[PDB]
Amino acid sequence: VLSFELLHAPATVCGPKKSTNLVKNKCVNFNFNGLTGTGVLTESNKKFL
Amino acid sequence: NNCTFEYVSFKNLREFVFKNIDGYFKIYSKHTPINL
Amino acid sequence: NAQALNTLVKQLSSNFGAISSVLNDILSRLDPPEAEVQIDRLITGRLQS
Repeated sequence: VLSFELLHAPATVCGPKKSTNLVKNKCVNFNFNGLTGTGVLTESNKKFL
Repeated sequence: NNCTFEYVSFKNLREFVFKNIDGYFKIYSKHTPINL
Repeated sequence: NAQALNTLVKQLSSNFGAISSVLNDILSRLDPPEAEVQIDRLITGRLQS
């Protein structure tokens, strides 16, 4: 028997299910983690931390 | 012990900020080599 | 002209009493009925800007 509980502490076990694949260079609609929008997707040089 | 939360992960200067921002507790940090 | 445009563009970041400054958030969080009051605040704010 597995028990599930939810408290005020941040949950360390997390992660959504599989989603549709990626496309690049085309004009597209997109949704990243709920960030809905429209544009062109490419690689970037951006030095994100 | 009435436990409620648990977690597990002189030329050196280490710097930190501890912020109990009412809504949950934040940590920020840095490490740098420095003069004495 | 740069001070005018970099004010006109930056006013897109303002809430005007809506739930968010970004219209896609409203449309992706709310069904059209409850959204229309929020969108009308952004329309009035961006239009007056």
